[PDB]
Amino acid sequence: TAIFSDRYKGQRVLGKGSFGEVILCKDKITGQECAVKVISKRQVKQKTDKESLLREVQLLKQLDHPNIMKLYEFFEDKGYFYLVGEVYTGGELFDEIISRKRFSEVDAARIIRQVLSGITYMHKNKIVHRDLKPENLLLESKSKDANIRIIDFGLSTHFEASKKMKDKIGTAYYIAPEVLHGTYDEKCDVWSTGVILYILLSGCPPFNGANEYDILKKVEKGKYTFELPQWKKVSESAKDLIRKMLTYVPSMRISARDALDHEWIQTYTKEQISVDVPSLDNAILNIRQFQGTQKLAQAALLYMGSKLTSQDETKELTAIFHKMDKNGDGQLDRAELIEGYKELMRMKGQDASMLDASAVEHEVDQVLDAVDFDKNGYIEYSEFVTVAMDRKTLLSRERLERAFRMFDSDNSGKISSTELATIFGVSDVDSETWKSVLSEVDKNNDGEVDFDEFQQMLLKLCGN
Ligand SMILES: CC(C)(O)Cn1nc(-c2ccc3cc(OC4CC4)ccc3c2)c2c(N)ncnc21
Repeated sequence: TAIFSDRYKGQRVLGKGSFGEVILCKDKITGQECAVKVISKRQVKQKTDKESLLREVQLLKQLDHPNIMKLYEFFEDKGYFYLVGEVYTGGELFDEIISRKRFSEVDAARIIRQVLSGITYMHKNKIVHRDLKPENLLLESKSKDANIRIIDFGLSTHFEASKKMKDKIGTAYYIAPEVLHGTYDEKCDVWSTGVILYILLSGCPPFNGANEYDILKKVEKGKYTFELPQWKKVSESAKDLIRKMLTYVPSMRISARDALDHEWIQTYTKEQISVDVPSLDNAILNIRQFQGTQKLAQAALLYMGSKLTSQDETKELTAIFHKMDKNGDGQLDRAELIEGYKELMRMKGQDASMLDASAVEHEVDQVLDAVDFDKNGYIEYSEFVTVAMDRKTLLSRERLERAFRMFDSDNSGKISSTELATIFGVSDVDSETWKSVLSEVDKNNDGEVDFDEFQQMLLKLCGN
């Protein structure tokens, strides 16, 4: 058996995805950079057996298509699976799209043709995505012309998805109805793609609602409409493909492969025949609203999660250090700080960035250097822990402020309670619950909160 960390060193965290963290890693010999998805066996249950997982992995490694993330290597130890793939630096598609000021059916067809091309290839090889959504569409690089790379093709079959809301934000919009009821095949990926297309041309989800369950209720009925004013600007051809992708009964839904031949794809992907190319201004602005909303809700939930973790870890670390403190003087040396922090990781295991003893030593060293000025031998375990725990908080609180600022597009400094409803509905915090909380933060408020007030609301919503 091969050991992951004998071959790769963790450089930095790329983000948090379905089933676990993705870490930028580097081969310790060749220097090749890779994006490693680390799946915690304790947080993510397997659906299949080891036989079946290894076969899929072995197949996946052999597949090559320009629109599918390349898998290079697969590792397993006691506590995790490590999926090693190519790293892409262009970010999520929609985050790129909202940075444009011009966006047309030609742009959308370029995009969707890639997606369908990737899907078609994977379906030929009898791999289904099932959880296809905009997060799973990355851009190869930061270029304008960058190819799309679909991530996470095949994992859904072998791993059971988190039931935590922080992990399933914006899943409901894209799931095919047959997935909800249990009998599904590869046509579910066409539906998901159709939802994404609808969004690209209108900037609104076709199936929408105030909370996760209302969205699902709409999905399951399967009814949607084109009566939004911004569809008047959209080709009939595009709407036709949409209807075919959003066909309820899977045996009647267009295949990925056939979707590629559809008139709309054939017409709007000719690099030069731009016969009518208006820019879909309303759509792009709806998408920017949509995206900012999703990202703020996500950030709020991870903020609350981080605050709950730091309660847990602070107490556990203190108890570990306390017991290591044989003097009772409240001081410890470096090796002991490292040992307890490893003992913490021994227990916690939510920290894929600490892939070996070498990662731990350096985090501890970041903190001991950060202890401002240094006396060597006898260190006040109390303050360490304060600062060691106070990293992650602000790191996930920075993102909160960033996301608040990004959502507040008119730079008003505040969020209206209408907007709060939308954000909390998306985050699935019950309506009565968040208003009670508001009322306690600012007893005088007039239907809007600034960043600090919003933050105070979140703290109350995670039991502080
Ligand atoms: C927010 C994040 C962390 O998920 C962003 N992210 N996530 C990934 C990513 C996402 C899923 C992966 C899955 C893997 O297993 C293969 C797909 C089946 C291997 C690497 C994977 C890498 C990523 C990447 N390759 N390059 C740049 N950013 C990436």
